[PDB]
Amino acid sequence: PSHKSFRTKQKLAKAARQNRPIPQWIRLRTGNTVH
Amino acid sequence: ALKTFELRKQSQENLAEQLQELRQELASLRVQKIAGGSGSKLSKIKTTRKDIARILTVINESNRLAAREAYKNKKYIPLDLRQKKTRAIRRALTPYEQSRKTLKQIKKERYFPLRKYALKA
Amino acid sequence: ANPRQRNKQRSGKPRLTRRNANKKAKAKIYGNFVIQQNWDKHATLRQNYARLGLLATPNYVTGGVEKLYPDPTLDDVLDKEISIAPAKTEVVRQ
Amino acid sequence: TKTWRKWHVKVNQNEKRYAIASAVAASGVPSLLLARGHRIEEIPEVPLVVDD
Amino acid sequence: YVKTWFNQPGRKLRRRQARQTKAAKIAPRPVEAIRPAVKPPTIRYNMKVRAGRGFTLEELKAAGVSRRVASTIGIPVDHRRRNRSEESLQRNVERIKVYLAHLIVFPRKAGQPKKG
Amino acid sequence: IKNKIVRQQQYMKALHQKNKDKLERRKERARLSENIPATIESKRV
Amino acid sequence: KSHTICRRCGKRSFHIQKSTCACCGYPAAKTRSYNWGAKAKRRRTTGTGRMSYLKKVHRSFKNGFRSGKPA
Amino acid sequence: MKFSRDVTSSRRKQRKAHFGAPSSVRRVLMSAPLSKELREQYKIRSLPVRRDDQITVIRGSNKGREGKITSVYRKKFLLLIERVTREKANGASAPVGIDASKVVITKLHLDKDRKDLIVRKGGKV
RNA sequence: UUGACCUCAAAUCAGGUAGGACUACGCGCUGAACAAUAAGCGCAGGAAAAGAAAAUAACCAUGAUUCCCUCAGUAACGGUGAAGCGGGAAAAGCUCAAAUUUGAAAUCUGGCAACAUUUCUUUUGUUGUCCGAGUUGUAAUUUCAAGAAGCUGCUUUGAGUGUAGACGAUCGGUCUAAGUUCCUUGGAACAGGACGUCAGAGAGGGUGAGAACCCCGUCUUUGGUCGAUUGGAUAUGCCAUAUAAAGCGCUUUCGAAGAGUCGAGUUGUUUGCAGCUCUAAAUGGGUGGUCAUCUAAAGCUAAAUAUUGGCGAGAGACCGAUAGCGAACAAGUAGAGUGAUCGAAAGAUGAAAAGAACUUUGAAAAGAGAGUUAAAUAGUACGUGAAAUUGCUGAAAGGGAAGCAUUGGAAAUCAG
RNA sequence: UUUCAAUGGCCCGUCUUGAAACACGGACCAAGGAGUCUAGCAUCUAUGCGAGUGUUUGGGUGAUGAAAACCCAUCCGCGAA
RNA sequence: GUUUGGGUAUAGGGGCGAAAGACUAAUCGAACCAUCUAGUAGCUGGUUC
RNA sequence: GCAGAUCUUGGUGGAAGUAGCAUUCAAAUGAGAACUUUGAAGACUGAAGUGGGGAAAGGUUCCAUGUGAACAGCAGUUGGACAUGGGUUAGUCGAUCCUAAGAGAUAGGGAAGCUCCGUAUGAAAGGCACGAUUUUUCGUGCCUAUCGAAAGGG
RNA sequence: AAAACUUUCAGCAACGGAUCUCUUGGCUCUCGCAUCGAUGAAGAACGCAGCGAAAUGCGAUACGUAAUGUGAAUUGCAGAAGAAUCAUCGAAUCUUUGAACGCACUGCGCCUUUGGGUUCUACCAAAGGCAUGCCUGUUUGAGUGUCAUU
Ligand SMILES: [Zn+2]
Repeated sequence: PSHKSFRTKQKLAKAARQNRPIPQWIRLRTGNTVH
Repeated sequence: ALKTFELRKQSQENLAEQLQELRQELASLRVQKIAGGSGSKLSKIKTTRKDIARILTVINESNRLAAREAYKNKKYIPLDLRQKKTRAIRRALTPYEQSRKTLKQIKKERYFPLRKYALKA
Repeated sequence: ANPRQRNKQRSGKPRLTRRNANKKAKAKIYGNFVIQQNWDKHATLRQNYARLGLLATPNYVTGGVEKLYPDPTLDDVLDKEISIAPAKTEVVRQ
Repeated sequence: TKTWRKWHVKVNQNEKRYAIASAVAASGVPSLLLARGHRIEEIPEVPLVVDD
Repeated sequence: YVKTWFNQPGRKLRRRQARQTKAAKIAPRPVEAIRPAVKPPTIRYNMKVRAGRGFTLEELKAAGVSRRVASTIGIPVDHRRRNRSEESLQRNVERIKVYLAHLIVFPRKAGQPKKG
Repeated sequence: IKNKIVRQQQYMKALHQKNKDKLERRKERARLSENIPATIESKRV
Repeated sequence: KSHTICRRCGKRSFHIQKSTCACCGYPAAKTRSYNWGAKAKRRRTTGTGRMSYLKKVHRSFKNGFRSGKPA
Repeated sequence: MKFSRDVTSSRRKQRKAHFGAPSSVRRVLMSAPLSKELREQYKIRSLPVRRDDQITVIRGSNKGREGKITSVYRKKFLLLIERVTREKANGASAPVGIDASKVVITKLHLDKDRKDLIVRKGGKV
């Protein structure tokens, strides 16, 4: 909805930003994983 | 950067003006990062952050040593200045009162303590 | 395999390793100085007591003892006074 | 599998002493040492006894 | 429920080290206290002699040891046992007397105030 | 990446990123005298 | 929606009408737990989070919880 | 044979400890022998490798090469020695890492700490 | 009027303290269907609980508790199922109530003040002073094993505070023998051969292939050295409120001992315990067999014992990626369900990324030459690469099944 | 080895019945997958000892792995009426 | 040709009995979850050179 | 030690390329145009919209740029896809405040207990003024929870 | 009766992921030790790196600060030069929550002190406080509770 608590805005933003491509240089430092 | 020993060789208001100066410098460097900066400036950000931490550390320890000096030899001192081992250890009987004995038991160990001896084969 | 053990397996903080266990290490002698100076740390306490001239126990022993070599009427006694006991070894004499 | 499987075996102390006596006597037989796999082809004597 | 015994050799060693730890502390005196000689209570075992708990008050008095100093020099006291025959008395009185003859008691440092 | 599915996924993203950028420069560019395929014969001692 | 986010455990198991979490029993002082729920216990027990303070205590024990500064 | 209950002979534990070692521990792990001349001069058989040390590769395809250590790559247990490189396809040079045990230190980068370390290990300077 | 006291309130009063979590082991409570079980509820500790006989026994007696073995599948009870004795492990004992200090509340919290002390400016006290608590009873003294009070003449004695050195314990840094000589194979020697060296070290691991001698280690070490913090003794200094306090031994003097508890009746649970009604005694009461034994209705207590958890350590005739934990890897993760809950699949390029520059074709993905490598029959759709199955080429067969067996022929191919 | 010729050759397991046939299982391959451990009793065989027999509750002891091996005080089990 | 949104309260089997009360239930009719449980098999299917 | 357990897990077949799933013209862009874009023509909903808004609900799904891996019972130059950035501004609009039916802590009382009943209940249930200051120790007088409405009140 | 098609055999290539070897994992046994929380735990949420999504670490001092040890790194790139994504660890920091504590669950209060401003009886900010039960003491009370007071 619209009348959303501010914690929800942080909660929604973090959940969405988890779906983000893992950087190329990240792989170059041995190993980094998903999920 | 900032060395901790020469930081500790200064006064509190001098440490405050240094902290204010460093916070300004950090703010300018983060402005440079959004406007497009060089690796030197981006590397200077971390050093400034650690330098702020060192100044804050020195200020806080000087403040707390003053509190420890003020409360030295007082029956009651602030909770953050008291020991923090565990909750259970703080509730335990002290070695003094854990060793308190009745006069009856004091007389027994005074007159009939465990003796030193040996048995010949 | 526990959640609390998987917690520090995936952690970067090192395990609080302590190195204290060395079996066969017998407790060192404090207490008597004369006994300490004549105690050989390898031997057992029964071997040490017998070598020093002392009795480890004043009662019977509850088992076979080691054999390393081929070994070669109230009133009268209630009133008698046992004439001390000889000191076999030097440590007992000391 | 259970940990209370029988791991240790009882042997009469007399049979153990029998087998140890038989093992020592076999050690004094040069032909059994060779079949065992020992390179004792130049040993001066069996049983081999050295000074103290 | 099945009770296993894989800690049997471990329990054996741990008890040996406890004797060693005890001897490490009380170094010259024996690791065990002296026990009395008692006769088991039944018609099947009364011909034997086994170790009792402690020496009776009558046994200690005949042996000259006060009940207060007995515990100090390692002589246990059994306030519950009594001597119904003089054979039990003589058996354990001489046990105490032999123990005393083989005993070396080390002196103690005492407090001595300057005045009377 | 010790996780085989993740290291594969990052490689495929890396491969697509590399191939896309290689032809980003290739189309921008579009030399023959200088850039010539080096062979074993050309590398013979 | 019959459940919302619980303030204590952060899971979407807080029943709006009963005003009670089906997971941890919030707002009861004690946490909901059951011995028939062995897998449920291991999902939220000690070690599933940070244990920031317990790691400090375990690390401080060896030296006897000493305080002060080195010489 | 090892007789201490404080040391483990387990392969699983030894390989975990080796590849889980922090940099301060890998610093000891990355040790090289001292040359014959340095050995009779300092009375020390081996030392940890340190940057700018002068070494000679003893084993491998680069057996015989010499140069200074331009980097000790502790996180991979590798020594990058100057001029010991590999030519990639595009013409760039990728330095070839050598295990610290496969080189020999011909000249040391002496400091006050290294001299203190040398005399500490029953040595002379 | 004034003031004592009792009872009961209030304060963001001074200072404390409780909760929740973990929960393997431990103690209570509750408790089924098919077991002093599971589930539920309460409360602990490093152990818990139990514990110094209202105990056994019937003996020549034993002597707190706990635990192990035995008793013993015995007695009993009608399949259930002990205990005493015996053998061992460990051992340690005790404190109150009931007494007039009565020639002296001798007792204690707190405030304030100094002074010390410290795992510690964080801890812990001491001394003084003041207000309170307390006579509706705080100390000393006594606990039945006794004991008090007198008497006696022997034997006794610190709840101090330093220093020194020794002996232990804990923590942290530090110290450590010998090939990388020769030849062969290989991308690499750690392989084979030769000549040697060390070993109180020939465990294990690492390093480009099986390394005692290259490296970390290992042995020495059942120790050196450096600190740090402690423990119980020893020697010694100072202090010591002893006009004191004890043990033993004597008696022409005394000796208190726990109640809605025991018990009886009756109703539940399994003699013990709970409810209910009734309700004691003083050589009394309990328990066993006139006798023996014990002394309830108050309290504490180390060790031997337990320990799927916690902090660590060492192992294994264990499993080897469909196994072993659900999870060797992003594993209680992704994902599913309104929810309680449910819950996977997924390890291996190479010694090194040297991960394929460059040219060409294509819009691109890719292809082809090329290149790296010991190897691309190692190209990340990456070790090895089975079968099912599929395409291709070769050979042959085929009129409504096919497989198979036997005997030979032909073709191909082997010993030869 | 493939193929041809002549000759022979009913689909395997399971279940039911005197017996079949039914009926049930079977698309194919790989990997996994079912008389195990333990307590008691009994028989037989072997081994040790023998009117005796049984070390491993426990103790002793074990420097080289010490959970091993080695030693055995008092009991107790069974037997000998 | 009076419905409804949001918020809400809450009694909930059966016969017996004039009622009251009981006599067993219930959490109503049930559902789902997890444990007990590896409940109860004279049976079915399979059981490896 | 497997051929079978309507066996377990994974892989793969025949069935089978089978069952099946109101626009037209020119132009532009593009490697590529039955499906994109523009213009023309022809049609469809016809104010009860295929219209324009909000609540609840979703959570970035809005916009711009790029790409055409996976989606697309077809495809795309394409999607609510992927990637990169941007975007929500209030003294007056809502919430915030009030109360509703009800819930609910407190007082008390049950209950072996997790907890239950109880909401002005036999609760000491909290205020205001006065005064040359009153034996510089305060007298006199008066009156007597919270939650629950983004649709109610303001 | 040639081809196609079907089948068989062999070769090659696919498909698949068995086998073999391995293994920072699991499982089992034994041994040592005893340490959560109102001085805010376990758990939850949100944040923090020059370039970071998970995991790890940490908490606005935010992949760490102090101190001590070691002695020259980190490493994917850039950049920097008592270094360190090092070790130890006795000093600190430690957001919002949670037994969770002013009251509620976007918020709404009260008390004390201090400060700011281009505006000072206004507004704003900061810091420190305000849960419940119980104990000891303190202070202030109440009672037609028990009394005393020539
Ligand atoms: Zn919750």
